[PDB]
Amino acid sequence: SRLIFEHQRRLTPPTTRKGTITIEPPPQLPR
Amino acid sequence: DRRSFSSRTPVNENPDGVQYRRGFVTRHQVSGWRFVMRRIASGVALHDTRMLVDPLRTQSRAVLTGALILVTGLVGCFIFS
Repeated sequence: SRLIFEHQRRLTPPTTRKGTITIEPPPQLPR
Repeated sequence: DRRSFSSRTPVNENPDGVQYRRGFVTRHQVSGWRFVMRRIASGVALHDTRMLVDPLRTQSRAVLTGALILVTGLVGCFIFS
């Protein structure tokens, strides 16, 4: 009946750099 | 103090990171060009380029001042009539 299947290596899915980007604050209006 | 924001510039790593083709000389570039050509032109007449005192530009601005005072007196006596 049912043919057989093997256990390969799963294709590496595209990565996801889970970085934590840090924005720099703005200026303060000298006046 | 006033918390200034020093000019910064990172990368792009995407599609809109190489599309601009805009040629426009900024003030800094024209200043830099003036300075470079006045440090070369003072390296083949003075034979030292420490650039502490430049007399060549002094000469040229002197003749320019002559020209400007010329035109000033010209019109200031053109108003005389």
